[PDB]
Amino acid sequence: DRPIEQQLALGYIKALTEHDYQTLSKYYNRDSVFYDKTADTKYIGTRSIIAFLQRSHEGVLEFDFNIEHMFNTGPLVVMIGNYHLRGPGEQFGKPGKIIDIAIPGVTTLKFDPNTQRLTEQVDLMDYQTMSDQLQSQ
Amino acid sequence: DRPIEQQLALGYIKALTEHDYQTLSKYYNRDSVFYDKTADTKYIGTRSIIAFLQRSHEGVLEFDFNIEHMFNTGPLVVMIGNYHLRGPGEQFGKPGKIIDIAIPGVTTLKFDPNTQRLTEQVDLMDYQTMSDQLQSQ
Repeated sequence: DRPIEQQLALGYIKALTEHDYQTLSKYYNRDSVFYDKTADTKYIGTRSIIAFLQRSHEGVLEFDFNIEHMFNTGPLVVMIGNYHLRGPGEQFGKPGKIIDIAIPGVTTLKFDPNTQRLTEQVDLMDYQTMSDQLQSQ
Repeated sequence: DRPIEQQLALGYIKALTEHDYQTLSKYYNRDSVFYDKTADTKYIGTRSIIAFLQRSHEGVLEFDFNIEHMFNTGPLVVMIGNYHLRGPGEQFGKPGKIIDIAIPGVTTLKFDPNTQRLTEQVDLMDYQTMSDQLQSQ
């Protein structure tokens, strides 16, 4: 019973968190922007975004976006929750360990309503909470 | 023991929600931006923003932002929560009545580290939930 724009957003998040790049790539064109505003990083276009997710998530054991609430205005979809990640810790400063983190965050997705491709994803992530958790591991 | 940027964010939200325009105007200058991304509305500068808030909140009986979680990376503060408003319903399509709503929203505030003034506020408000609440009013 969720609006179509919300079903689009869940499909996108399912592919991302399942590390399914064949499905995920269907949502991207050359002009898609993946922007983490909190980290001031941007990845642009199918090839660069996919390549970044491959490097980031290689070997990850668990990755989910636990959604507390979502809503939309037209093709802008807003999702509030937390990301949990479990995996080898090299890339988080913790070699030889499996890290486990639960990061509060807000993600927006804006789709082009005529192509159903992503125009912009914006992440706002609570990196201090991540740092605090990693210091104890 | 919150960082200074989160303290600024709380002072600003305190002034905004109390309708204390003298206190609130201390955060603004010629270039400050208020953007409601979910409403496609933008107001720039002290004069325009205060004029907009004064119009908007005229005769409002109760107003608050019940913050569930807040975090920041440097000058950018993210606040997740719920906006409660009780007041005249003309702007909300309920003329001659008092409406009472509780709206999930995410607000970001970016402050200038040199001056402590607001550079940009961005709102993401769940307007469909508002509309569903107004059905019974």
